[PDB]
Amino acid sequence: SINYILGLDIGIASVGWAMVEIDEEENPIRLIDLGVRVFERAEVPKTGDSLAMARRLA
RNA sequence: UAACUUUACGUUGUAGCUCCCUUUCUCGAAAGAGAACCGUUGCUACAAUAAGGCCGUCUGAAAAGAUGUGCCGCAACGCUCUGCCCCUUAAAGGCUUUAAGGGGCAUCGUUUA
Repeated sequence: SINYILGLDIGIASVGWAMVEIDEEENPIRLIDLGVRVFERAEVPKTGDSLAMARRLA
């Protein structure tokens, strides 16, 4: 029900998101909601092996 | 990057031989020689190699036998199914239940046999 642009910042272990409500003419007027979502990055951390590798070996 | 077929080790447990050696026997004026339990060095063999769970075929009413280039098990992603949790709404007795609907996660699904 709100006219807003969603900005995403993506990295190997993080996604930051922001919502900015914009004008009728597409100009930003209000900062609505922002958050950060962090996860574990999809590799064996020290060596860069794949997470699946240990399972395939076994 | 996801997917293979095998080899060869290593680890542990058990068997034979073996290197040491702690105590306890027996001998012997010492030194030791042989022994018993255990420890454990080395060589060889077998079993297991995630912890756990299954199938196919043949003879049998079945029990079970026989049998095999037998199968899965540490991941990723997803919500079709199933489970837990969260929410919205409707109905009936802020409490409880039900239904529908929408999600998160998985002990659920797919890759996958």
